[PDB]
Amino acid sequence: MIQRTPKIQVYSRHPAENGKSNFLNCYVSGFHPSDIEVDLLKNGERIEKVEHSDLSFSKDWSFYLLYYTEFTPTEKDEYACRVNHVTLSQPKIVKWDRD
Amino acid sequence: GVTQTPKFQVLKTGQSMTLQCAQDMNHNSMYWYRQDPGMGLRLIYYSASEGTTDKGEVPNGYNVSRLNKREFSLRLESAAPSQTSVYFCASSETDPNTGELFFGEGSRLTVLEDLKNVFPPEVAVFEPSEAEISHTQKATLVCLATGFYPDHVELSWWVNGKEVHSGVCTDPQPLKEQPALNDSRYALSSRLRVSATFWQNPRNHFRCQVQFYGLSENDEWTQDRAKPVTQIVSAEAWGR
Amino acid sequence: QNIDQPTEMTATEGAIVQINCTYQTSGFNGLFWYQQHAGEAPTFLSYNVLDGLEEKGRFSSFLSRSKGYSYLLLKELQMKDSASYLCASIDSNYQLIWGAGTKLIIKPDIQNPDPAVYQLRDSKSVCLFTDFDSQTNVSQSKDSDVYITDKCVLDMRSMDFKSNSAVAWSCANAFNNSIIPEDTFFPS
Amino acid sequence: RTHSLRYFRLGVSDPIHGVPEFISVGYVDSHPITTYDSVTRQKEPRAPWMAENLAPDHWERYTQLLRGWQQMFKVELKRLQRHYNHSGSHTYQRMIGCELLEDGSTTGFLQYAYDGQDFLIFNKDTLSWLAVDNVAHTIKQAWEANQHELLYQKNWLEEECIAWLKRFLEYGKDTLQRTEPPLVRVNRKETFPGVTALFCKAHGFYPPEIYMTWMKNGEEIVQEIDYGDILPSGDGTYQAWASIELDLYSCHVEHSGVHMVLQV
Repeated sequence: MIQRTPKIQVYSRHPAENGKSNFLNCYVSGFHPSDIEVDLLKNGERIEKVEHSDLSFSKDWSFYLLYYTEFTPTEKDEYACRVNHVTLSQPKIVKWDRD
Repeated sequence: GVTQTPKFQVLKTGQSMTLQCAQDMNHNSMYWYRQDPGMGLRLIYYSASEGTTDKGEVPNGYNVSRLNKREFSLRLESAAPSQTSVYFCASSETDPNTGELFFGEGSRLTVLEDLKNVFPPEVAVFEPSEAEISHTQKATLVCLATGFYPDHVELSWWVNGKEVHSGVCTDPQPLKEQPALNDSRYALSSRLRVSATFWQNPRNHFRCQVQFYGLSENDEWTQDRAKPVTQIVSAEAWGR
Repeated sequence: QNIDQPTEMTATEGAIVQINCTYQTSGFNGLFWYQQHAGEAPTFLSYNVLDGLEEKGRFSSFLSRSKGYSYLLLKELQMKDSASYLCASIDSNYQLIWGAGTKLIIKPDIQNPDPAVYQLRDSKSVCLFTDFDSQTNVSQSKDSDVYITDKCVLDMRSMDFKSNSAVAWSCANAFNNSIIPEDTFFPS
Repeated sequence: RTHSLRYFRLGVSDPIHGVPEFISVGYVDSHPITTYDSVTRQKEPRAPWMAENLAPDHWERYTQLLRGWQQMFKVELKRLQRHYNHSGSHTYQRMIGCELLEDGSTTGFLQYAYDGQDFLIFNKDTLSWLAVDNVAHTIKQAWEANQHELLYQKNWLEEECIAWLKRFLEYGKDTLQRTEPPLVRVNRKETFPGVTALFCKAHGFYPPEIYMTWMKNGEEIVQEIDYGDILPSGDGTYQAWASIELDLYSCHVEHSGVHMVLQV
């Protein structure tokens, strides 16, 4: 049984500018099987107001999802996306590279 | 394949009825249709697979149960005269079906306001005309089953205790005795043609048998005349 | 939409019959032909979804998608072919729509007609109009207390003999509402 | 413009962590239009323009079908697991659909996957199934014996699917047939000493299809180009990028019949 680990991409809706209101996105794709757990973090702490797309299907048989939240980027704030999947021994925290 | 019960039933308005249907073909999909003159089969209810059922085109007054993979019952909780019809159960491997739809034998249901209009047939055999025998060297016996209600009869000919099919013609449908009346009684005819040599043998015995489907043991009867139960009414004739 | 097929069709024994069916203008997932003898369950004949003619013994089913029609072709007709033929089609939502059915009547080829009206007496009266040719039609009498049955075809399989017959009951006046052969025998 | 209609089915044996045993989703291009799962046991629209044009009575027939299809999937996956001598949780997948291309021509496809790998691929031109292994070969023989089902699928792929696609394109025209041009920029930066990185970044575009390339003196680059995925921005628009390491460079962007050049 071949299992495919998720591709995790953390980016903002618009080009990031310190002090300007934006949306932080976490796009999780190319995973198989479908059971997955995603959380968006602000300084290691899980964000409550997080919206997401329903589980989606790709032509290559894998799945994708988009998790997003409204945020105002600042120099002092660290953002990440924590993903859990069967292919992972521990949850994978993927930090936002700040655009 | 598809086993459907009962073939015949007379109900009084308000009575409950369950139509049974079973298939041993491991089919997923089951259906209940009704057939009425002048129109195409109409779906009452269907079951796409075990664990699901849904309304068809004509669900009002009926309900269903997909009891298991094999069985699909049709219930009439309070029978109404409009429910008088021919009911067919059917099954297909899956839904949508592109293959054979397998039908049950059919259930003929009659719903009446009063069972007082139910009558068994009067049966009579008309011996062949001497002019026919002399002119064609053939002899035609005519059987008449008259005064029955509802139109649920099966006519058969028996020669010397054995059922015959060769040389027989039975009317496919009975004719209404009072055409203008909604509750008219019915009449049916059949002919059996034998050679004159066969008719002229005095040892030959001919019998017309009419099977009638009417009331059952559980039906309450209060009239002076005999209870018009499911019965066999015959008439016999001997040769020459 | 609608599934349209003729109510009734009449053809002669041994000849060819084509039963047409025009279907729904919206959505198509296939067309079926079913056979149904009087008092019997419908039985499957064919399923067509693409264009062409599918042949299965004496029966062929044609489908034209562009023209929106199908036909059931019956060759070398037999008396056993007397039945109703039901057309049904699957729509865009996979729902089966049934046509009202086409009743097929087969006229037997009567080799030696001998039309006659006989009077039959009970074994405990009735008039028999028999041995007439298949072109002869039997009308229903206007008289309320006179009962007349439609033409019935009998087969004496041991003698390869077929005959048409009608029964009347309430003699020379019994079949007066129907056009009967001029050569009809009226015994005394 | 090219458009597609797709229906997927996903089956899971022995699911854990709230995962449904069965999911079915329909799409028009990138957009979900319909959803069904083994929890809801109901087919529902997933786009406002589907709900607005199809009466709740339309989904009634699809609910029944999907319940039947959910049951067949459960049975088929149990059979597949037996053939492979497999225990535990395994997945079964189906994809059916069609594309209406720009030139007016069409495509249709029907495929199955066991554990996310190709299993059976339908060939509507020869009316046959292409099998990856001997277990698939066994299924292929059982399915190929049913001539009626095969002709029905070819018809559905070529005719019905296209008629549905065209109908859904009309319902969702304000979404599906719109064009939002890209906002493109070129950023230049010195990375490792001596190494200059040029990034061509596009955002705010719809449809997601975009062609982004780097050219050197009007001709194509024989050096390594890095490509960013076309990503959803979360507002119905997309973003993408392309980078090169500068050793006269220009970024060429094509989107919906509009060509755009950004020289460095």
